[PDB]
Amino acid sequence: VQPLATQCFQLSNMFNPQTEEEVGWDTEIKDDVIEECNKHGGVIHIYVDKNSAQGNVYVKCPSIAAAIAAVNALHGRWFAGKMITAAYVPLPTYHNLFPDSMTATQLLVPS
Repeated sequence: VQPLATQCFQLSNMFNPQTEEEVGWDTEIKDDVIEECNKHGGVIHIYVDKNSAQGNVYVKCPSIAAAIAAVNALHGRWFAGKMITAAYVPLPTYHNLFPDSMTATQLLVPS
């Protein structure tokens, strides 16, 4: 079936490294996704994989409810004719990839 929601997710189609042209684009994505999450349930870890051919961004939220809200805000937007899609990532998989996220529990809410 479709996998169950978790605290962690992967967005796809957020960018295309071959066509991005603005200096600082990957940080702009990071900061934008933080701002969007802070209109919903917040965020505790984020990584923009700027090398990814699939336009992947990785996010960990403080709860499953917060992740659902972020996923529902971001998926279904369209960039260059491709849809932003989300896949939930199992916690052990996410933590293997981003070990700094394992102990993070406070929200990224810019001062």
